[PDB]
Amino acid sequence: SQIPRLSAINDLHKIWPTVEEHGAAIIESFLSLDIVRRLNEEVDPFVKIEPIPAAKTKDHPNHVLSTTTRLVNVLAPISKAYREDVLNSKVLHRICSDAFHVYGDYWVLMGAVMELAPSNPAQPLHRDMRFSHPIVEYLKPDAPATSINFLVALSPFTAENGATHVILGSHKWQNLSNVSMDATVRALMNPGDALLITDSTIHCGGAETTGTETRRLLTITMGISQLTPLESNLAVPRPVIESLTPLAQRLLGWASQRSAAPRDIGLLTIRGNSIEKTMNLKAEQPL
Ligand SMILES: CN1C(=O)c2ccccc2NC(=O)/C1=C/c1ccccc1
Ligand SMILES: O=C(O)CCC(=O)C(=O)O
Ligand SMILES: [Fe+3]
Repeated sequence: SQIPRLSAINDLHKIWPTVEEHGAAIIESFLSLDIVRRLNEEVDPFVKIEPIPAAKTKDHPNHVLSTTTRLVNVLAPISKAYREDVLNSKVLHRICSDAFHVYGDYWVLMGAVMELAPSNPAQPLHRDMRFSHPIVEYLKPDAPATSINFLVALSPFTAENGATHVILGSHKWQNLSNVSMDATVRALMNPGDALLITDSTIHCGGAETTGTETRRLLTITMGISQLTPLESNLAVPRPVIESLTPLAQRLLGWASQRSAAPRDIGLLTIRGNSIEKTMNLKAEQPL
């Protein structure tokens, strides 16, 4: 039983329902090849200078990722394609508003480029959010997903070069005795395709077996605005923030947020007014 594949254009309304049911779906042509190209060029040098996840020079080292993984987050200051095209993706927003309507506004918990070196080993099978948001494990098993992860291929995903594994239906598993690589299927994808999973979908990066290919992806974890992002945009220069759309500003934590409660009193407000209203934050101003 393989991962369902859907078109970004023609099957839009079916995407969230497909993930909510099966725990994963592949969105064909999520990002155009041109956006993929520009993102790659813009992040290239930052990927090259990134040290190992647990570098001794970091004061929040990542001890979980392999030493042959490079992860670069806080992409807005680095990439125009990211902060303009990706952050305003119509497809992304429709899926997120489908997924998160019961809770309220959503934002970016982390947008990162990950590059895996040749012969990168497979990751252990896992659920996301367990090294940053312990609170998630205390949710009732049937609580609607509070975050989802778009894993966008920035280069080809093949079985040979370590394409992600997923276990279909595992977002609903409580008993984990059946977890094994034997239960997985692969996310074979062209650049610009995206694998969409929830925070409960059991998955792992695959083993790079060619010894020569360098696989790269854009992981966009989208989550309800009630949960704190893994990454901060507080240090992004104001001129960059004010070049964004109001929607993109909100996604980066440069706006107040709303819950879905009928008489919502809001998140990140200031004496009854919004961040953007208080700071007189401009939008859509070219650099
Ligand atoms: C540690 N880890 C991340 O760093 C990570 C990376 C990219 C996107 C999301 C993300 N959130 C995690 O929970 C995560 C899981 C994980 C577990 C086991 C093995 C390797 C990763
Ligand atoms: O390498 C992959 O394809 C998946 C990466 C992943 O799941 C993670 O780092 O959390
Ligand atoms: Fe993961």
